[PDB]
Amino acid sequence: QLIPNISPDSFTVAASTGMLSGKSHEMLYDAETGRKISQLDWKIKNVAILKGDISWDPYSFLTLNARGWTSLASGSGNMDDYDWMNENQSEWTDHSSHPATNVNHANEYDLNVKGWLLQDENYKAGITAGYQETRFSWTATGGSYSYNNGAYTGNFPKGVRVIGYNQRFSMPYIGLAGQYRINDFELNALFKFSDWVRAHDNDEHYMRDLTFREKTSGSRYYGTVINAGYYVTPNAKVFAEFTYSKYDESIGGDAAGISNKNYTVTAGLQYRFG
Repeated sequence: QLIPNISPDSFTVAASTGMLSGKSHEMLYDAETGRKISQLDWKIKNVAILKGDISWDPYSFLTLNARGWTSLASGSGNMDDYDWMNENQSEWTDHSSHPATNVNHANEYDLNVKGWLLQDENYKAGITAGYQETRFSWTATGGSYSYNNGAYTGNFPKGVRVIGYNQRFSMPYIGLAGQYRINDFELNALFKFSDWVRAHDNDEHYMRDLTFREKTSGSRYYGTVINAGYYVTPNAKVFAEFTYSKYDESIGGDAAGISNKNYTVTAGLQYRFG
């Protein structure tokens, strides 16, 4: 006991468990006018996740880090599907609702380096660069629909898959990293940024016998990771961690939009091996 034991050339392993929530958008625009034609909102309500982190400090100023998380199994979601079929009307004309939407899986990994530019007894600050990929998959089942401004309504067959959807975001990124420590308490914060996001999606409209594929390049991402922990021993830190990620926006170029926001909240244990 005392303060944390941090030796040269040491490494850490951490695992945490908790929840993922968020919302993705799947967009179709009229490439000619920029007008939005379709928008599907895909919610992630509660998905249980397991998250891991391994870090190695080969030098006092350099950290190498591999981290990731995965859904433990499918989780709960929701999907709402809007179309603006009337160019002479601002409100959408069609809305389908699918409360019975499953989040089949979600995962992420992030490989990065941190270079510490400022270091003292209680504070650390540096820059980070890395590569990250995140994937989400949903299946919307059953549900109801209102078409033509509510003139026509009805239900999809209960439990039958209607639309399958998956997204993938891949990017190199850069960022800033900070740490504050007093006694046995430690706070880490990271801010991440990219203007180089590559996004892909696949959509299966099972009842229409249609499949869509969209891709966009050069979009923006912002993310943060905040971790607050307590060293119960000099080598073992129990912690809670919050992350937030925003990915800004057959189908290409000006017709496509693919976006996501998500957050995670987890708790776990980090151990440092001298």
